[PDB]
Amino acid sequence: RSLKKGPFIDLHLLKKVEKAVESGDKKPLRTWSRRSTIFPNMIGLTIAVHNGRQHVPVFVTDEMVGHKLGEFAPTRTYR
Amino acid sequence: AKQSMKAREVKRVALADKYFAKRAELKAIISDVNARWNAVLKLQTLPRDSSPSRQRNRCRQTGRPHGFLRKFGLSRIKVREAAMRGEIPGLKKASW
Amino acid sequence: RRRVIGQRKILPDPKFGSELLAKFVNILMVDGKKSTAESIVYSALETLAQRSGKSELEAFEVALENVRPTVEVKSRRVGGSTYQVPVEVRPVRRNALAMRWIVEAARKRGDKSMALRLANELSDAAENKGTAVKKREDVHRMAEANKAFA
Amino acid sequence: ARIAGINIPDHKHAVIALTSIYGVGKTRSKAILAAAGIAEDVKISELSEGQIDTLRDEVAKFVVEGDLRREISMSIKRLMDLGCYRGLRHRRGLPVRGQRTKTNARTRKGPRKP
Amino acid sequence: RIRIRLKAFDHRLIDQATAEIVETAKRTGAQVRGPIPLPTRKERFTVLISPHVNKDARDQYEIRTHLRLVDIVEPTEKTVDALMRLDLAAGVDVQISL
Amino acid sequence: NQYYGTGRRKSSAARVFIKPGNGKIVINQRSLEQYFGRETARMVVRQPLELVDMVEKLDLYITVKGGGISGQAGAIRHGITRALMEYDESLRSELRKAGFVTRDARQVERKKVGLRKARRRPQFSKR
RNA sequence: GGCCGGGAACUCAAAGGAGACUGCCAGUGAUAAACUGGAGGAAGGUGGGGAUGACGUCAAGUCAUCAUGGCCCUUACGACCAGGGCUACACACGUGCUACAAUGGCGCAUACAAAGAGAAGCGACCUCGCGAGAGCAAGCGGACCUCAUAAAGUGCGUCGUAGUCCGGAUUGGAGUCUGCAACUCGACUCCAUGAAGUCGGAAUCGCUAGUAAUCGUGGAUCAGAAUGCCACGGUGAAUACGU
RNA sequence: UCGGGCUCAUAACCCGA
RNA sequence: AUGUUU
Ligand SMILES: [Mg+2]
Ligand SMILES: [Mg+2]
Ligand SMILES: [Mg+2]
Ligand SMILES: [Mg+2]
Ligand SMILES: [Mg+2]
Ligand SMILES: [Mg+2]
Ligand SMILES: [Mg+2]
Ligand SMILES: [Mg+2]
Ligand SMILES: [Mg+2]
Ligand SMILES: [Mg+2]
Repeated sequence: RSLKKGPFIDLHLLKKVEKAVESGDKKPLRTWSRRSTIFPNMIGLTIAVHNGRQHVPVFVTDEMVGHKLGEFAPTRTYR
Repeated sequence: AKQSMKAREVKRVALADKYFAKRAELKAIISDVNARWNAVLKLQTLPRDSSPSRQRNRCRQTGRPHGFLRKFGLSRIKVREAAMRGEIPGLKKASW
Repeated sequence: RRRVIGQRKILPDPKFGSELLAKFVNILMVDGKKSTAESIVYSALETLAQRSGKSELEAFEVALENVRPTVEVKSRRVGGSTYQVPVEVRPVRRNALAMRWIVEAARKRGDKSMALRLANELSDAAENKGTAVKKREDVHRMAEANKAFA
Repeated sequence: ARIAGINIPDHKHAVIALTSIYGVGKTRSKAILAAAGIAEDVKISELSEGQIDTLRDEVAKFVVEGDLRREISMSIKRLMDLGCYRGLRHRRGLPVRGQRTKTNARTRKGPRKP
Repeated sequence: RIRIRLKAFDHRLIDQATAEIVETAKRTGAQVRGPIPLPTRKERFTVLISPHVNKDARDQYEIRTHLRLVDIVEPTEKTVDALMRLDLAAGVDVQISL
Repeated sequence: NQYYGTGRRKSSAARVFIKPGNGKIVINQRSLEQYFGRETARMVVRQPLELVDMVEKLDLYITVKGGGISGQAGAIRHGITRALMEYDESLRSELRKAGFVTRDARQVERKKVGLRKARRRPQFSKR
């Protein structure tokens, strides 16, 4: 999130997301970069953020921007 | 230490003597307000296992990634141990 | 333990001249800010002036006389039991005991400034009242009530 | 009338008193005072009507007391409706801003039950 | 003029050093500011001895780096190399620039 | 004549300028009270003069360098004393008697590696 | 304007020394040692602080610094990469930091130290920014410049013993930067919020003097995250019969 | 009963709930 | 009081 002027992102995904967005849709996109700022273009895309074991398919609304896939994805355990 | 690790680190060093040795700024100037695109900043996938902040020290003599001394290069054990003999010019045990 | 010492005196009164008085400024002094101690132990008498009148010099010691004890007890274990054998304190620590207990209550006044929180007790002695003067005779209680000892 | 809305803390220095206004600190307090020529100090006794009613015109320009606390109470809710860490941690009564959860935590989760 | 900042981990490379350094160019006499003592940059270095725990031990050291000024004023070309060329020194360090 | 007074103690180092006559002091482009004055009993500068007078007798204009407050002025004390020998190298036996000629040997204490402050050490409950 | 020349007087710097040794005086004391006072001296009776840790004990600690007897793994207990974790929590303990406040808080102006730091470094100056800081760019490899603008303290405005003009946790929104990269897990700033807490049970620790106590300063490690460690000075006590 | 302290450690003892 | 644990 905190990225002053020009947030950070991992090209690895950019060349996978929109790369598959143009042609309708298909199977969930296995992400991995929890340190990447959610893109307002990957809207409700069928993906999945890695949690250190598997990936959790989550979507962002018109209220999540500076956040990263990490936020909407647990990486620990308790209770 | 551990030769297997020592070497693994050696790689993290040479890479700087290459990519960071100069091309580090070849994109830097295009990173800070110097208009200014984003393409370079976007296709920024050159410095991976390479980073001017991922190189550890480890006692030069041995290889302990802790208790390092810039003025020297070894760790507390070796340094002290060596200084005792005299492999360091002007390094008598301090005592104000 | 096996050695003996004398005493650790220092620079007396800034002008009124009074070695022991320094203690009242030191004993009260905290955080090693003697620079401020002189601001309280001195300004104090400057307030008791109208309060009492006669030389603030005497004013102090005057009421101070009704605060300094003259007999205390020291725990001494014997055959399992630890008696509270009494003992008449010499002047040296006597005057001291007072100052300690004196400055203490003064800082327990719980009002506003210490300048006043100090004068109050400085005069409360003569007129009799306060926590400071309390201890004075309060100590006498334990005293003699144990005369069966010393 | 109540300086800006409910509760009229009077008989106290301008600023220090204005601080009683739920939504203004030692900064936003003095800043607006100068915009009215009001003396950041002195009791409100020496003040006058024009030294209070006008302070509202500008105080309203900013969301305070009322909607403010509601705004924040909602912020907390907005930060939960989503299965995101920050938003989730904001529910189990545990802290959500880099803090150990093994020692010293009797603030976000109140006192312990020994 | 030419300066000569000295710096060594002992007087050995200074005592009988700076001296000759002065009576070298001026085989008979010359200006030259002359030798001087100056302060002493000291870098205390402390380290833990016993391995594993026992951080309460430690052993401190200090590399005493001495220095001298000197500096020649009159660059008598007849004595210039009479000091430069005669640059022996058992491994010291004396700067020279203006 | 242009006398001299070490007056260098407790990390401080003054220069007692004992001039002929004029008991006026002007340390660091300012007078006694026009500096450290009104902060401590620094008036102890005349303390030494309290054995043979001053004013028209001699001058006590000084100027200290380095050290702490009570140190600077305090240094002058131990200095002025010895700084009066040029007026009577035999009157010195009238200053030490009141703590003067003797330099304040008391200074800070080197912090020892292992103690909170070269004397005090952390507590040990589970000891 | 130590700003010019100039002067080498002064502090200072720092290599070589001078010095303290029951050495001298008296008493005591076996007219022994030694002790107790004295003089002289900056310094007295191992001057103060360092470093230095006997033969050994706890089969005390460290195969994880490293070395090494044996033993063990050998498409692996070897090796490389990405993400996660060591930064969990329903609790408990140790060492710490900050307050609970007027010997105080905040606004003004102001008074003074010591020791260290530094070319992928310290970075002045001036511009813009509330601000972190960003831009420009000199100087110093350094008793030459930058770090460096000590803090307590001092004199005024004030506030009046209120949980406040105290205290600062917490949290929300907005930002800066160090970095591929700061959700997981970074330091700082801006505004808003303002915690518990009013001096702490049984119990328990430290400290004999420039000590305790308090107030600041620098270093190391180090891209960027010190309430820690190491070191420096400012100021600056009480008390000590006695075992 | 539990949580803390006391001891080298238990119990006991002390504190708190 | 005990410790192979009042
Ligand atoms: Mg190996
Ligand atoms: Mg690193
Ligand atoms: Mg100190
Ligand atoms: Mg010895
Ligand atoms: Mg092995
Ligand atoms: Mg850990
Ligand atoms: Mg640094
Ligand atoms: Mg640091
Ligand atoms: Mg039994
Ligand atoms: Mg049994």
